[PDB]
Amino acid sequence: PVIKVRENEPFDVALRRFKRSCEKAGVLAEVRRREFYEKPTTERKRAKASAVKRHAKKLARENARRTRLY
Amino acid sequence: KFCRFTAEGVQEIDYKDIATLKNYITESGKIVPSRITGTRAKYQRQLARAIKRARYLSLLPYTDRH
Amino acid sequence: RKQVSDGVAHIHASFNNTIVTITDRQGNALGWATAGGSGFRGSRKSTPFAAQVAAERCADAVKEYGIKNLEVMVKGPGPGRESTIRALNAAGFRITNITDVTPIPHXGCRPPKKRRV
Amino acid sequence: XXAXXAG
Amino acid sequence: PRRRVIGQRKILPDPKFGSELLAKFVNILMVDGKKSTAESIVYSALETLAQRSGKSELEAFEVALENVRPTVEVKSRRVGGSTYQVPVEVRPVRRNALAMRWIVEAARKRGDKSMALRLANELSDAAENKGTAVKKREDVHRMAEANKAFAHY
RNA sequence: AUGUUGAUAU
RNA sequence: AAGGCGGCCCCCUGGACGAAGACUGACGCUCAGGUGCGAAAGCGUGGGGAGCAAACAGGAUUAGAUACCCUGGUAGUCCACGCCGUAAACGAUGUCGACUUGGAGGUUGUGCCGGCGUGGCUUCCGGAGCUAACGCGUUAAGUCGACCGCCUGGGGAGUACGGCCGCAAGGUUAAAACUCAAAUGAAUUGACGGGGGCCCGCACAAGCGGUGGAGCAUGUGGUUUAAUUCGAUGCAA
Ligand SMILES: [K+]
Ligand SMILES: [Mg+2]
Ligand SMILES: [Mg+2]
Ligand SMILES: [Mg+2]
Ligand SMILES: [Mg+2]
Ligand SMILES: [Mg+2]
Ligand SMILES: [Mg+2]
Ligand SMILES: [Mg+2]
Ligand SMILES: [Mg+2]
Ligand SMILES: [Mg+2]
Ligand SMILES: [Mg+2]
Ligand SMILES: [Mg+2]
Ligand SMILES: [Mg+2]
Ligand SMILES: [Mg+2]
Ligand SMILES: [Mg+2]
Ligand SMILES: [Mg+2]
Ligand SMILES: [Mg+2]
Ligand SMILES: [Mg+2]
Repeated sequence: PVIKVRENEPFDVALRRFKRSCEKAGVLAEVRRREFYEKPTTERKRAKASAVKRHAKKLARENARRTRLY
Repeated sequence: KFCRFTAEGVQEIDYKDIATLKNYITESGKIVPSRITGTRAKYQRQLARAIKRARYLSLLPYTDRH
Repeated sequence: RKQVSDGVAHIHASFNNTIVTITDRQGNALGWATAGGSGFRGSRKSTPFAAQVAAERCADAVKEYGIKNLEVMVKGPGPGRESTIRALNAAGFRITNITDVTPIPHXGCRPPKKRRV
Repeated sequence: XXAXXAG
Repeated sequence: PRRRVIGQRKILPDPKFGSELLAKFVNILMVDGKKSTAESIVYSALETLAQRSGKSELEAFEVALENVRPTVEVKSRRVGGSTYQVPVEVRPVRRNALAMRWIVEAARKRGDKSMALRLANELSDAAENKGTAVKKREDVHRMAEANKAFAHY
């Protein structure tokens, strides 16, 4: 992330554009990830679990669209 | 999405073609996911190798801060 | 003492503390202030407010050098990332750049073990 | 303990 | 409460001046349902304050409240053993409520003869920023400013 | 942050 | 093949897959013993040592705290060569072959012209069937064949003794007496959680007035007595 504050730009807008750039690059997430060591087994387990969540969402998401609640 | 390399029918992505490679990196210099660009897996692997070769030759940057 | 028009603010926003150093563009320090120095310890020290005050005190520290425009260099994941920058804008300066300069290894060294709190 | 309970 | 269906009960204005603000002050002073006793103490005290100021009764009372009324206060949130005294804005109704409660509390711990005197003296000290009620207001503002960090959650 | 235990049979 | 393998470049090198034929002609499958490979830790010799970190030290926390947390920190983690030979070394699922409705993907070939086939490997769901059930379901835990390994109540015990292996740590093979009427799997209803979600109640919060101190009334415990009658005795005496 590296914002040039352009000429005729409010600071508040430029600051918001900096926040965007950092959230896009994912700096804070990268820092928090690397704060402590994750064992490879731990890393693999969460990768597996995230995939299973997204899958078990996707299938059961379609189920909610079909059936009426009331 | 959609893959430009399948469309053109390319064989190698080529590390020398910086104009192309610049489309597949972020502002930060990072390689963009195939899920974003819609590149085919086969070409994404070639593209990564190309970018990494270019970064070594200092045709691309490794990061935004050198 | 010697006048510097264009400066660089460095914001070391850690989880525990915020250090604001204002340098020249050659990275020579003109003045600094910390959330810990500015009458906040323990829990309060690691707040955006304590970083706001640190930024204000750092502006006052470099009043003599006559700094007009600042490039900001933000570092680390701390609470006092944005509150520091707002305060430097609120304390006169024209913020020209904002840049994240947080160190990220491209792999690097094994971090400490996870805490079992 | 208490040389052997629940009250 | 949880369900939270609580409006404001109709306070009848005081007979003399027709101030509901002052009717509340009598209520806050009153003990054991002895409202007559409380009204006499207030009206006595306001008379004394009106002489020493020359401002009017309600106007002299307003100056007392103005100085004792808080603006911010702290509320306890416990966070992992330690106690974060979070500063919160006081709402206009609670400002008067606290102002009046502090004045009466302050007056009751004075060592003058009657309550009407103790109350008159405390309202006098309040108007010139001296008594225990304004000290309470200062203390509450001190804690709020001390814990200004924790306001920004 | 921490934060123990619950006699025997029935 | 499994253990495992992740920047980029080159050198040496193993396997897999596909398409067209051509070739050999059952040359196959499995495999006790045997042999090899085999995470991490560990061991030996010599290097290296940023970061991390058993041990260790100090600081906290606590009733204690030989822990969790904090500040440090040595072996080790790295390299070469040798050794060890074990892991929830797991799909807790031996290898090989055949057969038996489907659906949605991923990945990697290929043929015919974005579509239409056809191979390999792979993820998820699910049908028959199977299963104690959970589930498995063409990558079977279905339907069959070949060969191997292994099990025979819980404990005692993967221990003892002996053998073999190992520098050691130990590994491996592997009992008995004795003791019990269980131990166990899956699922069910509850209850419970310092699990999650959503609610409520003077439950907190916001308030007002009390109790706990005093004297007295009164009940109880206790003690005392010839007797201080008997009962109530967490909340709910
Ligand atoms: K004990
Ligand atoms: Mg740490
Ligand atoms: Mg217990
Ligand atoms: Mg064998
Ligand atoms: Mg090792
Ligand atoms: Mg060694
Ligand atoms: Mg050595
Ligand atoms: Mg440590
Ligand atoms: Mg074993
Ligand atoms: Mg097994
Ligand atoms: Mg299935
Ligand atoms: Mg043994
Ligand atoms: Mg032996
Ligand atoms: Mg309460
Ligand atoms: Mg009492
Ligand atoms: Mg009795
Ligand atoms: Mg009886
Ligand atoms: Mg009884």
